[PDB]
Amino acid sequence: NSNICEVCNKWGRLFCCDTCPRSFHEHCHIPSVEANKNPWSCIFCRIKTIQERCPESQSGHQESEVLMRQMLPEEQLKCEFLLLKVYCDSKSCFFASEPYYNREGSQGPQKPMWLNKVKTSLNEQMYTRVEGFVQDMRLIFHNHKEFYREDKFTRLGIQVQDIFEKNFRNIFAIQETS
Ligand SMILES: [Zn+2]
Ligand SMILES: [Zn+2]
Ligand SMILES: [Zn+2]
Repeated sequence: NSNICEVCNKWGRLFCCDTCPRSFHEHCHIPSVEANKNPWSCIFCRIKTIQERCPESQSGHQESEVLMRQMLPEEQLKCEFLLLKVYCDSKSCFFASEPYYNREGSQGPQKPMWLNKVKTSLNEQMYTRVEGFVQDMRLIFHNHKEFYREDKFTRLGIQVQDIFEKNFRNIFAIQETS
């Protein structure tokens, strides 16, 4: 197995996947690494299994159909993985914890949002459809773009949004377009 966490790239107290060489800190894995379960398979392996079981799940989909899906176990897992893929980027630090807004010439957003809040919401089964999860995720970046205006720091929102959107199109097998 790897000797660093797959998500944050640090050593420490790591739990090892039994079916691939990845390793995780307890709360870096989403969901948090389970108390028992030998063998244990990580989220990457669980997602791979879904694709393997149903190869046709990789044929192209319309975003609108994806967003209306109810959050049954497989869609819950996919949104957990997509959240995890955003945490995998180091620039996620900027969006992880609860933000505050006091900048001359801007007003804070009406509905602040952050990754740890989305994490909690997923853990508490608060989203009933994929749409709920994706709306909160996109709201993170949209709030950032609006607040930081022409400051170059706005680009961090663009960059982390691009990682979210690429992973969304991959995980949920959105139909490729130009
Ligand atoms: Zn970690
Ligand atoms: Zn694995
Ligand atoms: Zn099938």
